[PDB]
Amino acid sequence: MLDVNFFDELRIGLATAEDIRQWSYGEVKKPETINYRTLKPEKDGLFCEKIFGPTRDWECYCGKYKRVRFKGIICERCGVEVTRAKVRRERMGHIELA
Amino acid sequence: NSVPGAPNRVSFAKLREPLEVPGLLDVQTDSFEWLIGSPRWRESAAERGDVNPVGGLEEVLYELSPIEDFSGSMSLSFSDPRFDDVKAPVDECKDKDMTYAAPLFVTAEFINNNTGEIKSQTVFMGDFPMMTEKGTFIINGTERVVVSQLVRSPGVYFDETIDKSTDKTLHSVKVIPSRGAWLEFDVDKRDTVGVRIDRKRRQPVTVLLKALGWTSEQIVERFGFSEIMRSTLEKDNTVGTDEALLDIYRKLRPGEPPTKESAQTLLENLFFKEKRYDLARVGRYKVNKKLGLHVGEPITSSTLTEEDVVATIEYLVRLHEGQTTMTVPGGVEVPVETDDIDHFGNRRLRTVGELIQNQIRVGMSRMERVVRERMTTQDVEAITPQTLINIRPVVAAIKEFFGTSQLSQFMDQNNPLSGLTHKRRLSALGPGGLSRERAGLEVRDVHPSHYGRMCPIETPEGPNIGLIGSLSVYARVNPFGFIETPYRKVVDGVVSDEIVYLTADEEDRHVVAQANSPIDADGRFVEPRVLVRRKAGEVEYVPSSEVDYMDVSPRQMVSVATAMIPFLEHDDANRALMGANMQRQAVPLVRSEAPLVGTGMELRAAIDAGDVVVAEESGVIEEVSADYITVMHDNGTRRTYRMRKFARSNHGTCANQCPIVDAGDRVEAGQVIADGPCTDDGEMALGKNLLVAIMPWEGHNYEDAIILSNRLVEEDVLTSIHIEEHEIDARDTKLGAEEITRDIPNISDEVLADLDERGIVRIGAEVRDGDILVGKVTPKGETELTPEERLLRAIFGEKAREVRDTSLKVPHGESGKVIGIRVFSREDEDELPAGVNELVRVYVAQKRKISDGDKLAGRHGNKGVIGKILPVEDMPFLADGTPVDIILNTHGVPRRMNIGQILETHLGWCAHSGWKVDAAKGVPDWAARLPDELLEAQPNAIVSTPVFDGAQEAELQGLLSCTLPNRDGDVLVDADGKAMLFDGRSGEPFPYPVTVGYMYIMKLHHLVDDKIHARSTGPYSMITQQPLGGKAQFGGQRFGEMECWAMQAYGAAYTLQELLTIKSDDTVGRVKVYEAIVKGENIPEPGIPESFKVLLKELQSLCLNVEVLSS
Amino acid sequence: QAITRAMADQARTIRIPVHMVEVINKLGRIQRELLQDLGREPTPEELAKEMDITPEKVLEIQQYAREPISLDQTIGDEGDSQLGDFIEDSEAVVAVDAVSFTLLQDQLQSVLDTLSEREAGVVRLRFGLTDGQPRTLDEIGQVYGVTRERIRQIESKTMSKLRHPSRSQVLRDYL
Amino acid sequence: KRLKVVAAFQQSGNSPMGMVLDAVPVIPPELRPMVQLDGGRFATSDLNDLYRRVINRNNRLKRLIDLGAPEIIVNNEKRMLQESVDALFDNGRRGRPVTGPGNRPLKSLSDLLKGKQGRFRQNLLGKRVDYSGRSVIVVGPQLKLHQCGLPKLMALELFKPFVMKRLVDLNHAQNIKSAKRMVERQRPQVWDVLE
Ligand SMILES: [Zn+2]
Repeated sequence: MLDVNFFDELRIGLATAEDIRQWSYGEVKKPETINYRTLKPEKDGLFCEKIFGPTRDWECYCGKYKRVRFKGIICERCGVEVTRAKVRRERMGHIELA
Repeated sequence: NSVPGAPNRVSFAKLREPLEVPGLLDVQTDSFEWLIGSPRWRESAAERGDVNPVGGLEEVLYELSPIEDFSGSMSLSFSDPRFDDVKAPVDECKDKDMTYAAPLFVTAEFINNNTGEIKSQTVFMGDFPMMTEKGTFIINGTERVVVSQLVRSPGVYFDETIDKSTDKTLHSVKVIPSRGAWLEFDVDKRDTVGVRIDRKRRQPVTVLLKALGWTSEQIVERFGFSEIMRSTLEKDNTVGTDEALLDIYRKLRPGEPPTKESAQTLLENLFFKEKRYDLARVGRYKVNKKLGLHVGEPITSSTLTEEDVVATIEYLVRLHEGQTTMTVPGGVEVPVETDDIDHFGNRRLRTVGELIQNQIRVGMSRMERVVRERMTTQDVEAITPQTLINIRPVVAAIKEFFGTSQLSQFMDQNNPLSGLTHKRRLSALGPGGLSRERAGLEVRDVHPSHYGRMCPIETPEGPNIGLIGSLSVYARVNPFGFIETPYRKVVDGVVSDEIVYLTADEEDRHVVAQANSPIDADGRFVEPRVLVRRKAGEVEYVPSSEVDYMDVSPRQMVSVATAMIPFLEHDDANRALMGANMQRQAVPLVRSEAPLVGTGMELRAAIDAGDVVVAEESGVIEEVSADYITVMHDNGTRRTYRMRKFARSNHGTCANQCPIVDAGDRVEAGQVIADGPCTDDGEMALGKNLLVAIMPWEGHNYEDAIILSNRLVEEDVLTSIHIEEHEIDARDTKLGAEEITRDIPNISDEVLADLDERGIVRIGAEVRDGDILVGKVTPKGETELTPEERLLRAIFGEKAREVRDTSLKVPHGESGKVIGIRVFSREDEDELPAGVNELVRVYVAQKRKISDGDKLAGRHGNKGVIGKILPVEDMPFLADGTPVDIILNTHGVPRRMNIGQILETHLGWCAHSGWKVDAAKGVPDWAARLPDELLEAQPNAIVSTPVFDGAQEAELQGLLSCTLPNRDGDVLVDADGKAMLFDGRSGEPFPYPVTVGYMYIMKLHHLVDDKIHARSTGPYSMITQQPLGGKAQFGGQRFGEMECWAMQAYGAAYTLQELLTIKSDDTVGRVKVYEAIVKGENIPEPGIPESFKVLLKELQSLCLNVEVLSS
Repeated sequence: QAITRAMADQARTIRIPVHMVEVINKLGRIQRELLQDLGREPTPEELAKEMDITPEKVLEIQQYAREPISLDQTIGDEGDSQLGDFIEDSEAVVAVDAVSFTLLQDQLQSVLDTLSEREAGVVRLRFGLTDGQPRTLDEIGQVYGVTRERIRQIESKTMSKLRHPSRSQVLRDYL
Repeated sequence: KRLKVVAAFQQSGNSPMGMVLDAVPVIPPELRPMVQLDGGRFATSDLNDLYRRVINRNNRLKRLIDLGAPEIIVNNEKRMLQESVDALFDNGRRGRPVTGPGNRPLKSLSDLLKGKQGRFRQNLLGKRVDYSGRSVIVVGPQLKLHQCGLPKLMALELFKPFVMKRLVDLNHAQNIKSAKRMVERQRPQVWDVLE
């Protein structure tokens, strides 16, 4: 699971709702993608940085922390975990159906 | 001849052509004339169907009007479609990128049936694009050409099928009308019939004929001989018209309870109402001809009628009985047979008129919907046609048609022939057509009806083979959409000059003769048996007295691109096909020498291609210059033809125009004034006349390779001027504005020498790959300024340089001088797109010489890349000492079956060296049929050869016998064509003579400069980290799974893993490998591909719990 | 009201507030109503005159109303590839500038080690090389037991020795 | 045929509850990019549209349930939710495919894993590779069997880091950046080290 090219088997099976909410880093609940003016993603939208990580490397939403020295700390304001920027390719969302 | 400035082209043709070739652009001009309804077309129909002279726009407007409300007391109508002058002439709309178009005006009549008032408002319909004299539209500056389409004409189509179980024959029908619901009548596997309505597999004819107000007595009276339908009507199992109506309602509109009247009105609104089922004006006449319903009545009521249905039933049921002729009660008798779907009597041709008509019809349908919505929401007498009209959908529809549609495509213009052949081309793909995947093997085949209508040779070799073709040279489009060809009619063995035009279906009921028949000038063929084309396309012998038609001329079955191939009849069909296709993609050289051996079609093709200046009105020339010509007409006034010099074609070739007249000559109306890109003296010239030896030379001309002498490079015989354009726009941005300025950060000065203070390259300055072109500087905004950057500026005092230099640079692998700069901007009060405020476009041209890898070919199918260009010393030379220019292999011509070009080579040598036939003791036996004035030919004399009536073997052999020398006494070639030639490498003479002679070669637009590409580390795609593909982007070759098979079969595992992970995908692997190779360190272990992780996340998103387990 | 509100804030891939989707709709209606009466496309300055607002705002709203396109629509006349195949990933590492940055870091380390150790440390923590944060003078004093004026003086010594052409030429090339 | 799936659900320790679905995952945003093209135009992978439809239907169903509506409207909303998840997982499998602008079927998750254009046989099995080129071929009759000709420009572009190192070592260029500048300008010294 560490992705070091040391694999013994690959397994596929049905995914229950408990696994689906386990993978997700948050619950997307707004059909909002990009602010038409600010050109930034929104909160709890399809592109939310809190759920899927920060777009720019090592910055939160309002730019409280713009420095490398902040690693692994989730800001108290928007909850954007200040880290590397390709987590947007890794983290995941989920929708709770009515 | 019959052309005022025609060069003297002697011809080997035996018989004469009764009619000249029509203007080969007549299928584009005439259709647009019908669309507009110009006075030329108005008088054209005056003697060709004046029973109802109506244009396409007039037809659409008349069909649309009148439109009313639900009450019927208030309505609107349209009439009088009047055009207007074009906004700007062609060249300026080609300059500033505006569509060549004119305003459209129509009159609207507002009627109010409640009380009655009139409102005749001349509403501005919109901006209709127009068609130029060349038959090409201009959209946003670009030159686009629409092509005609081949589709199944709506009508009735009976067909036969074998069940393959008991070998019972079955007959089916498909009345396929445009914009309607299908009906499929057939005989089922068992005895009864199937009447499938809109894809519902129930309910034999019993319920249908009953639903038409009939009962059992009518169906039993009409059908007492057809035991099949008797059994069917016995198996009715339903009694009652309302019962049949509700049974139909089951399988026509389920999900809603039926009522007594709903089904009766539903049937009429489904089939007999011209809003949901309207077979076009073509379809109604096709049905009438197929069934003999109406034979002398005007065309009206396009909707399908009930007698049509009953006639379809009778025809089908009689066909199942094996009957020959059906006589419908109340109509003429019609023979009963299955209908072929590929016969050109059932495949129509939607020209530009029909396509634009359909788009206008969609626009007017939206117009009717919106006006119907609006006419009720507003109170009466407060409503006006202008507020009833919102012209937006019409212009939206025309813009939708002209752009982003695959049936109106970018003009393929790199020589006059390509432009000529792009129009007058028949396509089959697109809306209403069949895709290549949807295309079967049967459609791609050549139908016997293709003769004279569509050329059977000209078709692309790719996947689209047979799907798209080219129009014939004599072909005509009927005012009805069907294709049609001329043919002379012979009576009792007397050939008439009267030319009558026949369609594909009219040919079957007649017998056409051979094109080149032994005519005695009295109309009587010397032998009774003559090659004729029968009804079903069969060729057979038949006595003369019963034939009734003949071909107007040879080369009637062939197009204009294939009519330019000399000795066509001596070539295989495949090689002729490829030769005709490579004729389309020759390049315009800088001299364009006319070919020695050719066909009379070259002159006409060059003349009517539209790119050679032709004096419209006769008169003396006032003055001549490179830029322009002033010609004084006889009636006092003068006219100035403004020559077009060094214009970039759509494929980046040259389009110079050199005048060929003097300051004091007289020119007649129709004479060629100036030559285009690939024309000499107004006739087509796509190549050069090169001396050819056909020996295989030391393996440098191996496997279709071709070797050339350095004379071609030094004398600029094969060199092409190539022009490219580079757009670049400065646009508004939240960061501010991007400036076209020289304030370019961190640049040297030797590269700033050739820029003006305005910020762009000086005109006439040389650039190359990587040089800057325009200085455009964008506000960089902000980023992480590296601390190392701060120490860097602290060491030298360099400014922060707050802006990003995304200037325009010459892309990889090209160079040359700059030709022109065009700049537009908002403060120039121009019509720039909203958002951009500067836009500059630079033209860079280079004189591309001929080098290795460039493709050269003849017009006989032989092709090949330049194997080498070896110096003039190492060339086999004749006893006179003239080195050969081009050497081709001898192992390709006999296997590939293209011996025609050897005959062309010999005829070219005869035409170059000159000849004379000794008419001392009478004419020789071979020259008896040879025409006069062909017994003597000066050196470098041009000849001609019609494709199917040309120089025979005996005539060519006799010409080769007497081939008088030019200056010295030296008959270089012997009677059999071969000649001695001295080796230039070793020096001794070659043991055996080889054939030599002048061949017409052409340079193709597949040059190696635009074909070489390589990359080390370019950009990558977004979703997967694989590098992109193409030449515009930095590219990277696709290593597909088929090559993975080869690498796995080799047993090479490390190479495969390298090619997959680090060379393509693994990002950290990529950067680490690059660092290691630069640092001279060992390449590290490959990692895990990123695309696999992308796949894993994608599969997880599909609710599939996929986890990889270490142990 | 419900339909209009929903179409306003729900029918767009890039959601737009109703307060200015209103002015997009009004701009469109007035421009297409004036186009037929005047016969030509209405220049945005005249549209602004009908707006009683500055034209620049009119161009801004015109470029705001433009909707996004699809990455997967076939782009060619013939169907062979999608649009997304032709878009370069800007965020990807160049793989050439990375090695350049590493070698620049090596050159900086060599240059600093050539200088005196106190000066090297002073500038290193002044521009935050070894750590994530550059520091003010008083931090340098607290870590070296000197006054802030002395740190200003040693910084003066640093960039004075750093202007030496021996380092200036060897580092200026790296651009 | 029934036992073929019943035994699989029995012997394997997975509950068949996963057949029905009440919590739908959302792919990472970078796998469904929204990128601004040169010109202000924006591009999306059609997945944002399907996800937006799912979100809209779910939110409206939540509003209907909380507000209290007649069961017909609630049933219609639940059907729309089912069809929206249907379109998201596999567009066009049931009924007419969900269509966007230009009248083309939208690319669902399933369509991204099917056929030639799917990920499996287009990006996984065979990939576009670096350090590669392509050009026209010409007969080389003077070459040896183990040899092959190569254009000078293509060889330079291929072996860029190799000649970069081999020339920065021979002191032709002081640093790597100077080596890159020489290579792109094609200085005469480049050809010798290239050979
Ligand atoms: Zn934040």
